[PDB]
Amino acid sequence: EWMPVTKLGRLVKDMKIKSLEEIYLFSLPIKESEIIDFFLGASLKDEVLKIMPVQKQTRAGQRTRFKAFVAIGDYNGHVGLGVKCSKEVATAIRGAIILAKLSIVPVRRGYWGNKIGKPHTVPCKVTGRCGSVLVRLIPAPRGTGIVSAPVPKKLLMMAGIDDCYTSARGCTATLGNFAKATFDAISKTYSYLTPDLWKETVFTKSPYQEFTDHLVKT
Amino acid sequence: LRYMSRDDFRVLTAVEMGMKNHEIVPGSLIASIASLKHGGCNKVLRELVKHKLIAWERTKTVQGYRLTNAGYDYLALKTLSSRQVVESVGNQMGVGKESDIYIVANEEGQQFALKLHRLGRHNVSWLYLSRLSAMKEFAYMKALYERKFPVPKPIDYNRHAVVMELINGYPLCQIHHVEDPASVYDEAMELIVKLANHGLIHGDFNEFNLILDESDHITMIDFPQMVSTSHPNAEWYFDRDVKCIKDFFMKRFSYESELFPTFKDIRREDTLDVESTIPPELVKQKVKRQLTKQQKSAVRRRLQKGANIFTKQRRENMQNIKSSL
RNA sequence: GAAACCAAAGUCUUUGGGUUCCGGGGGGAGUAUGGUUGCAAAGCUGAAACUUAAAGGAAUUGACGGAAGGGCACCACCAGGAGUGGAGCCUGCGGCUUAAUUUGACUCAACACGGGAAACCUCACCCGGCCCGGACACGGACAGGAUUGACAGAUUGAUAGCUCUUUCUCGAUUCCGUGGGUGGUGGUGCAUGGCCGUUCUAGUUGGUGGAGCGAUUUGUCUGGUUAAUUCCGAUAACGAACGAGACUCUGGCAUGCUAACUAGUUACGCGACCGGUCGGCGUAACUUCUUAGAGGGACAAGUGGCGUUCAGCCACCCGAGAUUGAGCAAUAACAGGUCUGUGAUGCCCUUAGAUGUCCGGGGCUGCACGCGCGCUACACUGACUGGCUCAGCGUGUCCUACGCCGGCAGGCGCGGGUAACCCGUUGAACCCCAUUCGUGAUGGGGAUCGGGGAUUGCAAUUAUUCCCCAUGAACGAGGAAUUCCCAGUAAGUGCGGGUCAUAAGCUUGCGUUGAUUAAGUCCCUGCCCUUUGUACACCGCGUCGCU
RNA sequence: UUAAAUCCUUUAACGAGGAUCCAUUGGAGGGCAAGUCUGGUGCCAGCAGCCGCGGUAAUUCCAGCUCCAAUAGCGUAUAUU
Repeated sequence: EWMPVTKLGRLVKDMKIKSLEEIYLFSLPIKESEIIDFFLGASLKDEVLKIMPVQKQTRAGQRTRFKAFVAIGDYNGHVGLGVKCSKEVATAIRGAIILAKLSIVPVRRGYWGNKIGKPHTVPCKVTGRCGSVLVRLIPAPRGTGIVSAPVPKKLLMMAGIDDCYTSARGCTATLGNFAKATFDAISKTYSYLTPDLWKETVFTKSPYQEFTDHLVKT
Repeated sequence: LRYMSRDDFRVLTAVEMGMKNHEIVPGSLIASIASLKHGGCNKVLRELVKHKLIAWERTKTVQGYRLTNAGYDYLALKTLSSRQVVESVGNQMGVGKESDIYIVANEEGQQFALKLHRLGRHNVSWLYLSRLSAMKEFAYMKALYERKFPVPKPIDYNRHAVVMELINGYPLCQIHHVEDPASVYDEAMELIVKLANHGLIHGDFNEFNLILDESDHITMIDFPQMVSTSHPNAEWYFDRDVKCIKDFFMKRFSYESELFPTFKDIRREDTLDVESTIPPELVKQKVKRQLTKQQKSAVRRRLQKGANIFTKQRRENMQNIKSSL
């Protein structure tokens, strides 16, 4: 059973917010895991990228705890990435998943050649810089597939990108930096301005400002 | 017993080199300072742990070996064997609290007495305090024998071992009767005046530190407690030792004293209280010393990678993580 | 930007303002060689062969400091007491013997631990002796009995129908040889199902938020305060869970209360004795004593001092108690695990029985010695002798009362108690009061021995234990070293439980007489915090000899 | 067919039941797909490009069994991209 805490959460619970896009439009923070699990639901699959065991330096000695890198992704839309460290491995995994659901971003999908059908590739060649790891995504023609290292291959697949030329620079061996770089690249797809979004942005009322009277009752 | 007589010398001495500077000595350091044989010293260490020669230590981060009580004892006997003093072992052993008495026999077959100091802070400090004890005891043993005193004859000292003349008898504490009590009493009273003449007070001159040889001759042992006559309470320690003997002969043998020696004579005797120009032969030796040091430094870094214990602990957890996933 | 940092080290995968020099894992090596400059010392230029998985840069926690501050502990010391260590004996561990002297642990957690006081059992150890030891397949015997059971007698260390005279019954409940793997009242190892112990005794650990690429950090802290991440309070933290704390019991206190025919008192009768003494006996007084319950009662309550004037700390009045002790409380680490749980579980073993059952006799005590816990002593503050008077914890269907016979252990007769009832007012010992001894190996001290007697028990010979005579040893307050000890405590002194047929110098409780010194410190011996620093560098093992 | 042949193609007959008309080479800790299986060995023999494995429970050696990759090919050394 879910009982929401945030104002956004309460709105979600009912039927006042229709899609996940209304949250992203106003760049509101998704603070509850259930909101994502409500809108996307069964569509979100997960891939555990890595389980690395680390020994924590304690005054009692050394105990083993596992760090889980999980990339959650609804295909043809949304990706997230989470990193959790815990005593048990299942715990670490679920924690990572929860954390990765809070981090779900939309990816803009573009066209390589002439814009026929559904979008398949990254809109323009974007980059993701994260601690000496430099990931570049490049628009690829339809049906090329993701030509990358295994990790950003996963991440791009779960983003719903069909095809993309990748190039990495720096210490790509450190997985955290690599995955985080690629996530950072993929987020940046919406942040990049094209001639497509030049029209003066007409302002809709914010979820708070629109359903203010319904939030009085709670 | 001692069967192995080659590599065991070099390995055990290498431990003693590290023992003087540090606590537990790692196996990485041992092979570098024992460069005569390389690689096969690790199986020698596994033969040393079979006996009470070395002890293993793997606490938390400190990995290596330390020398034991009995292991320190074997090293001295191995040195005394090369000096041709000890060959076979006699079995008459008086196990004490501060020292152990072992009968030793040479090449000739002549039986001598050996003292081994067993002081029992970490074991490293305990095996260093035994080193200073033997060197101090041998110093007094040489000083008294040269100056006419009835002491065991000093022969050789090695780390903690002291070889002395075999005077066989019984300690004064376990004596029922003496055939001539008066002559023995006057002999013992003379020896306190003798020491005071040389500027020495025994301090603990009791019936527990005197041995009779066939109820005729009084022998003195155990000398780490001796003090100078320059001490403010010089006459107090002098009179306490006199009264200890005065009462004992009256107690055990019922002999009352006619002579009462209380003379202060310092000092009529020796004060023992203190106790193109460079030739190619040289060029070769100097070049060799440089080339050995370059090789020894590289071997140290190769042995420092042995961590083997760190890799074993990390592998166990990884197998558990993959199986649970 | 790896980052510390940098308004340049920015305007770099959204990569091109001009332009010079220069680096390509670490070493070898900035070495050789050449050339050139240099009076020289040297400078500039400048390799390779070969060797090595690294050489390093930033940051981060703090295992260790031979760093510093605090704090604490008679498993530390100080001032002391009792000592042990010296003697005899007893016991434990080494060691030594022996057929065997069964045994893990070796500076706390090795050392009267296995409740282990071992004649038998216990017993695991030794010397002996009978007995039989699966299923399966093959080959033999049986109804012209396979085999079981069996009175008495003779056998060896034993009343061996598991041998012969007896063969008398019993009707398949089979047993006689050979083996080959597929042996199970098996052994151990792993997967998994439940449940323990070990170290300190004060912390341990999340969740969410924040900080960082990340390791990580913040929470978990300036300061005061506390045994303490305790508390006040400050605050990028806020909240938790777990344990300590809290909960419960217990003890101290009640001349208040509830009661007690298995508790006791008082008074009153009767009796005995010289107006009194009586654990002599008989019901009206109800709880003081005894018991066992409820309810109280202490909460830092009050006062004074100190304190950021708060958290708290110290002192003091009254009080039974101002700082009672235990359990709970149901932690952290364990790679110590524990147990008749399941896996057609993995292996190893099964006339090489994973200690085969029983029988008889031994051993565990053996003894030059070490290392140790104890008991008795070493006397005069005593020993002996007589008299006197007081417990508590507890136990008991062997604890025992009472009479008789016993010098003495003990017997014999008769009762009570399956227990606040009887042992049992538990009749204790020290101690006290008198008697004799008189500084000596003494009458102290009792070891060791010699004769008897009595129990216990199938059995006391290597003395079970107790009793009575006689002998009477070492020991004259114990060196170096070392243990326990702050008040009803140490020490003296007895008693009860515990294994138990008798067995107690052991362990564990209880009373009784009852102290000296201390109320301080970190000096030694350690332990615990806090603060701060941190991921074995260099300069001082060789000589000769033939192939 | 072809100079003549051979081969292929075309065709009579015979020619397939798993002990066959039987598929190999490497590997099975990580990189890197696939065993904490069983026996042997005991820092030995050996393996291992590198990291490392072996000093008595070896997931790494030699075997057995099982599995994986490539498949009539597959390893190894070297030059080079």
